[PDB]
Amino acid sequence: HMSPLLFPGKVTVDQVTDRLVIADTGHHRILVVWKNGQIQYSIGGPNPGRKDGIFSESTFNSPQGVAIMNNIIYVADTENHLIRKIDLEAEKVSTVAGIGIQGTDKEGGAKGEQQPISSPWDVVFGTSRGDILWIAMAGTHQIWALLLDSGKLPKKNELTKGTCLRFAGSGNEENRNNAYPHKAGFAQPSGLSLASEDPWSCLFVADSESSTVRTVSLKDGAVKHLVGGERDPMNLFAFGDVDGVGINAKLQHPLGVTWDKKRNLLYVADSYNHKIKVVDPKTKNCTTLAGTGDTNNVTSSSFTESTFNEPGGLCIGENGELLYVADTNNHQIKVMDLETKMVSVLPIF
Repeated sequence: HMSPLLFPGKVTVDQVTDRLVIADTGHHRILVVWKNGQIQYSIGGPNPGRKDGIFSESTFNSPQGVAIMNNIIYVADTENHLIRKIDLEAEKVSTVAGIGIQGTDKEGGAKGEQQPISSPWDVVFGTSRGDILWIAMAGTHQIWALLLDSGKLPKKNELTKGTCLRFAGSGNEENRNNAYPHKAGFAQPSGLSLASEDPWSCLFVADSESSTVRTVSLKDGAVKHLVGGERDPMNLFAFGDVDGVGINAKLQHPLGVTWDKKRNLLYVADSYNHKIKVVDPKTKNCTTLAGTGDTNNVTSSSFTESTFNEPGGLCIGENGELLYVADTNNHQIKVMDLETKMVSVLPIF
């Protein structure tokens, strides 16, 4: 109980300042820290709530996904079933989607606080300038979008700012890929990462209950298998810990993905296996990058001898030099140096 963090589920990196944003999930607060670990903002706490307003009165409820661009942070405020907006310039928290209770709507289409949502778990910025917030909607097994400005989703017509709706996923809890996004099926999708550039042009999805990684095309929304699971779209009992190509790889409840555009590699928080995996989206090869699989925590080690404990999220740093891991059940951000192949613990001060 001595770490300043408690079960931190997610971490992201600000691309223009190199700051980190940490969802300190168990303390119901969001941290903004400089890359050396010095805290700049602590927003929320100590108890769960859904209060908006100035920073000192704002509260969250077991938040997960965090995304930052241009001094605005969006929060998958999971247990409130809300998307929240932290405006660092104005030092105000606001609510931009959800009604504060768990929705069952598998389609969406309403604006903002008129639209019920269900256990949002991860968020990333996209571009139809950062005018889309993509949402891993774990509660209804779907990928959703919030329009931050008016714009068009892939193959759709323009929708007004604030529209919040399903993009991919039927709503059935399945491991189902499809040429048409509404006919695909996900199973507790919990991690997203954007690869907007050719030849990828996709969102990568950590599909936790199917133990797979999928791609969702930003050209036409086609949902495709990348690694893990089995062919049967109803089989959610297809987990394990196996390095291999495509369908031969086995994951266990992966909660996070992050795209490394420098190396054209995808890193995966393979949470229940206590490992970080690396996927080459070309060869579809999934191999172990770091983690022995045991949960005896060591604070300094090589990649191969490092340990994690259900890491809930991760994010590549600027220019792909460092990989930050929300090492959830160790209450730490682990810093993986991709040049020295060493793992350390981010100090928080």
